[PDB]
Amino acid sequence: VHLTPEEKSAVTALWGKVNVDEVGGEALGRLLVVYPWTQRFFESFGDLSTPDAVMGNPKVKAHGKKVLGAFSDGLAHLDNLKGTFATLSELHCDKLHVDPENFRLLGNVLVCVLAHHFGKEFTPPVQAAYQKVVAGVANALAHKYH
Amino acid sequence: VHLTPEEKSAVTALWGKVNVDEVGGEALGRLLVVYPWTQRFFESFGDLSTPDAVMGNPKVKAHGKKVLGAFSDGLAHLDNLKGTFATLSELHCDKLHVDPENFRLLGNVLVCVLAHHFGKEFTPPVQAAYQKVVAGVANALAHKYH
Amino acid sequence: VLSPADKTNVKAAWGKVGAHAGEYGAEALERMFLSFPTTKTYFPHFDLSHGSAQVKGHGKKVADALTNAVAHVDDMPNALSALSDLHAHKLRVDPVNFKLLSHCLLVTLAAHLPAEFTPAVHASLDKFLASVSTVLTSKYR
Amino acid sequence: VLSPADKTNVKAAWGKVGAHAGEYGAEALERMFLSFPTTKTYFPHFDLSHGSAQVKGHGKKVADALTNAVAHVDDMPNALSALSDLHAHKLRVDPVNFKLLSHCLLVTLAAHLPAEFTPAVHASLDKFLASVSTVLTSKYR
Ligand code: HEM
Ligand code: HEM
Ligand code: HEM
Ligand code: HEM
Repeated sequence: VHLTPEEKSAVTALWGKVNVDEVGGEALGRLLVVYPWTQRFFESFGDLSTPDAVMGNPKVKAHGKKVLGAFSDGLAHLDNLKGTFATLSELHCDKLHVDPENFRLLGNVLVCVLAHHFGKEFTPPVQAAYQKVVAGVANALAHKYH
Repeated sequence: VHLTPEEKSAVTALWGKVNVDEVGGEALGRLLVVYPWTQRFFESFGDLSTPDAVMGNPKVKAHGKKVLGAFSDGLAHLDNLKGTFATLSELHCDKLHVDPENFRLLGNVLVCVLAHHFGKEFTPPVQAAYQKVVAGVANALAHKYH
Repeated sequence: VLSPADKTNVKAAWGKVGAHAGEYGAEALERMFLSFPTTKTYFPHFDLSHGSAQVKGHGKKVADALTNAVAHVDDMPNALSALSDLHAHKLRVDPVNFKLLSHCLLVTLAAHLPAEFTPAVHASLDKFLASVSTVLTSKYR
Repeated sequence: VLSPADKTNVKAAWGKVGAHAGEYGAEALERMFLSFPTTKTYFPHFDLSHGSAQVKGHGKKVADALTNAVAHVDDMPNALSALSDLHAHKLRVDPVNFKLLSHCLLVTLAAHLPAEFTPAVHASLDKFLASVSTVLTSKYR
């Protein structure tokens, strides 16, 4: 994915201030709450029928931490997304059969979470930069799938 | 993309019987007719306001021929989709800004066109094989985009 | 919204399909489970094998709900209320799946009725199925 | 369909946004044109620059249509009939674009109202915007 110097720089800057132990569980939980069909993918997690039961579920938090981890590794290899994500693509595509539209969905929930945490600092240009990185990750995750 | 021997073989077989000068204009035209917003991308083509004006438009036919050409080249390098499609991805993503959902759309219109031409020979298993090849092409077309 | 021509096309397709409705519905379901494995997870205790009697049976239920939608173009949500609560607020069917089934339903028609599945008919049928999908995922919006 | 709690949340968000509505609408539009260039092609003769007065003005029109939808949750298609014909049967706006604007509208709220944009509110707002999008692309189905 091609980021201008100011985009590439804005992404890194904001990301350095992200609470890696929180933001991922928040994006996951929000996804599960806003698009309830995605809960089917995590029955093992337990009762996801109220937002609070979702946001505070230990497993949601723990697992979101792993997702956020995956994005970070993408922000470090923006030039080789199909790379670090070759593994996660097989788990999500060949094994789980997650429709790509759902990757888009989670990538946009992440963007709302970042907007939530940074307020006016999450300017339209900065959002624009993250939308590029997010679409990349989604597309990379959807390779060797179908 | 990973096709079983019978899928890989079914694709090749059917494809060998496809009228390359017709099928592509038909998929394009059907796309323009069924999802009318896609006409915006081809204003230069002229009045696309009736299906007949669309299906018979010389430019639609000529251009669909080029698309079908692109799919064929994909069927020949099923192992390197991101390859032959590196070029078309930049034209469609970096220049045209076509949402990927629209690639999915055209890939499924192609499948209906094949079903139309082959009748009962386009069995569920054969459709299943083409859906894999079609999703691959779409995802490859959506790389280096966003 | 379905124009007058769209209703005509949709009903004309329905009349031509005739007695084959249940069977085409079962065929669409088979195309969906095979082309898009994710959908299978929605029917765990189902015999999803080729000649499954249970898929045959489910195909007829789908076709009949479609016939009901066809009969209530302007009254669809009232018409498929229960059905909407079932898929939207209970099974939580992924909206994408509806687009996938809609597509297999069109592929099925095109495989059986090539001469009659013209671009114009294809567009009318697609509008129709998207109206049905809108309703069935309705409870979400 | 919007539950009673969803209506409450949606109206509560609307009340808190208050006088900022037009401005947040303009901000959402700016986020959309910048994050998703494809949408720009829909406003050729528009001054799409940052402080554009024309984007400011369009933002207010959008916010007002949203206010109108908020006031007609159960009467939406009648409420936004013209608007639906405009986007669906005239400009032929790609349905995807509506999801993209819906998203920028939520991003805008979350940037201004972090404390109040809770998961539950986020879900209610998303349902609401999807209901509006359903209508605006309505003429297609
Ligand atoms: C933005 C894209 C996404 C990223 C970065 C991501 C990342 C991850 C990571 C890093 C893991 C653990 C992988 C491993 O241990 O090898 C995981 C597992 C998984 N993901 Fe995702 N994911 C994404 C989207 C989704 C969505 C959209 C769903 C479906 C609604 C989903 C469903 C799952 C499931 C079911 C597992 C395994 C759950 C378990 O560990 O019990 N993922 N994901
Ligand atoms: C299944 C995916 C698709 C394939 C295989 C495909 C293939 C092609 C090919 C081979 C060309 C000419 C490229 C060149 O000369 O370098 C082309 C051009 C183009 N395509 Fe696609 N395409 C796809 C989807 C789409 C869709 C979904 C739209 C948008 C609704 C679109 C819009 C265009 C435009 C505007 C051009 C240039 C038109 C012109 O030559 O005047 N394409 N495409
Ligand atoms: C054209 C759209 C569809 C129509 C017209 C339709 C119609 C029906 C009908 C008539 C029933 C039986 C209702 C009852 O007995 O109460 C049903 C149930 C069911 N459908 Fe759908 N449906 C559609 C799409 C979907 C999709 C896309 C999925 C999933 C990929 C889905 C999942 C199910 C499930 C899981 C059941 C319950 C099966 C059982 O356990 O008995 N439906 N559908
Ligand atoms: C939340 C959804 C939306 C609402 C509430 C909304 C509302 C409006 C309103 C109130 C108007 C002015 C109507 C008039 O003067 O007759 C308008 C016009 C317009 N909108 Fe939307 N709209 C939405 C989404 C979209 C999207 C997604 C696009 C394109 C990416 C779009 C494209 C346009 C265009 C091209 C115009 C005409 C601009 C002009 O030339 O004057 N709208 N919209």
